[PDB]
Amino acid sequence: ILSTASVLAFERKLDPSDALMSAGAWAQRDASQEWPAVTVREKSVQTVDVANLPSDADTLKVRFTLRVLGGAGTPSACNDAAYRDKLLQTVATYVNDQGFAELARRYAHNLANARFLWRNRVGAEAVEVRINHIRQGEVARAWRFDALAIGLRDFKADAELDALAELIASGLSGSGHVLLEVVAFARIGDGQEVFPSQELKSKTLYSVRDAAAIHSQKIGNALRTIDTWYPDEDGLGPIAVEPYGSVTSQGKAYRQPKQKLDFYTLLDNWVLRDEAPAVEQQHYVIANLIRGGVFGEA
Amino acid sequence: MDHYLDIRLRPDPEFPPAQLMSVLFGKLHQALVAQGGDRIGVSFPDLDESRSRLGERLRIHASADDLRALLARPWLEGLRDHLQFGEPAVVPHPTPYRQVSRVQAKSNPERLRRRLMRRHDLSEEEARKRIPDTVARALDLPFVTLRSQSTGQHFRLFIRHGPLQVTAEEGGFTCYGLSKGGFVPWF
Repeated sequence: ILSTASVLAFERKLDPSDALMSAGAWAQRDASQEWPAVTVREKSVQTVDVANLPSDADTLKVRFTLRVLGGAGTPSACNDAAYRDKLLQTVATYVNDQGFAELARRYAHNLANARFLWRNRVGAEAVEVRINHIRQGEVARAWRFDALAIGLRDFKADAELDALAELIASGLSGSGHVLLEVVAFARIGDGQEVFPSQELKSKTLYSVRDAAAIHSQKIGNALRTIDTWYPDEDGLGPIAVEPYGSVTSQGKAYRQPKQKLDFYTLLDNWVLRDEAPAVEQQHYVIANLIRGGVFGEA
Repeated sequence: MDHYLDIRLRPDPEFPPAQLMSVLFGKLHQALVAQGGDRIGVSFPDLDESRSRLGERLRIHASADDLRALLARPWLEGLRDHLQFGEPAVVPHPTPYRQVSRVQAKSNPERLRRRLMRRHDLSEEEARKRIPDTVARALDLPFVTLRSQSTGQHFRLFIRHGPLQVTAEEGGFTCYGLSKGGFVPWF
C-alpha cells in the first residue's frame, strides 16, 4: 500500500556558522583580517544591551563560513524501508531530470545580496560581499559582488552568479567538497547602531566571546528565502522555505493545508500516490528536504 | 507646493511596517538636512487616528524639482527593494488642508526636575516637592522611533495631523518635514 513512514529525520544541509560582526573603515577592506570586534555593552535607560560601532569606524564586517553537504534526499532516520526506497527514487528522478540548478541559483542570489545582514542592510548606502571558496585551506576561487545592485526581490542571471551556482550545485549533488567563507562590508555610519541577534535586564545581545554575533539559524533562515512559488498576493517577495510557509512577523500563513500547496500533502502526493506536481512545487519540496527537519506523524 | 509623490511600503517577510516607516522617515530627515531649506512637507494618507497607526503610505509635498532630486539621491539607496514608488505629479483638488506637527510631552518628571535643579539650584528633594509624578503625560498619538546622530538616544517622535481646513497658509517646515507653519493638501 506504501503508507508513509512514522519518523523521518533530515539533517541540515547548507550548514552556516555564527556570523561574527567586527567593524572598521571603508576603502581598506582588503586589510580586514585584524579588525577590532564590536563588543556588547550595557547602557542604562532599566538595563538594556546595545552595540555600536566605535567612533572612528563606519563599516561593519560580518563574517561566517557556510558548508554545503550534499545528499539532500537521504534521510538519517526512517522506519518503513519501502518509503525510504520510494523517496530515494523520487529525489533521484528529480535530480536526474534537472540537477540543483534553480535552487543553487537562488541560494547563490541569497548569498549575493546580503540578506544575512538582517537589519544592518536597510540603512546601508553600499554593501559588498566577498565569497571565497576554500579548498585545502588557502583559496580556490574568489568572488566579490555589489549586494545592492542585486535586489532582494528579483532573481537575475549573471556570469559570476552562475559560476557560484555551479559550485553550490556541485556541492549539493555530492560531487565535490565545498567550503565557503562569506564576508560582508556595509557602510552604516560612523558610530551607528548595529543589530546582532537577541538573546532571551529584559534585552540581552548574543556574543560568542566578548564580540557580538548573529545566530546560525538566523543566517540559515535568510539563506532559505527562495520560495516564490506560493499563492502570491499583496506584492510580497520571496519568503523563507517552510512547511506551511508562514511569516510570523506578518502573522499570515501562506500555503495553507486547505489548498493543496503545503509541503506535506505535496510530498505525500509526489512519493506515495505518484502525483508529480509542477516544477516549482517540486523545487519547493526539495528545498524543504534541503532545509531539514523532522517530518512524520505519531 | 502643488506636487506630490506617494511612497508605499512593500510587504516584507523580514520586517514590520513600523520599522520600515521609521527608517524611511530617518533617511528622509537626513536627506532634508543634506538638502537644506524649509519647503518639504510630509503626510500619512492611510492614517488611523483610532488605533494610532501611521498606515502603510507616506506622501511628500514639494515642488517637482525636489521630487525628481529626491527620487534619485542616495537617501533611497538600500530601500528601493523595500519600497514601491509613484510618479512626481500634481495633487488633486478640492482638498482640505491640515498641519503635521511634532508633539512633545513632559514624559519624564526627573529630567524636568534636573532642569529645575540646574536653573534654580535646588536639591533633589526640593525638585521632588515642586514637581510630582502626576506631571508625566503620555500621548495617545501615533509615532515613529528615531536614532539621533548628534546625541546617542533612541526616542519616539510623536506626530499630529492637524485639523482639516478649507484653505492653506504660508510657512516653513522642519528638517523632519513637519509643519512649523506650513500646510499640506490632505487627500
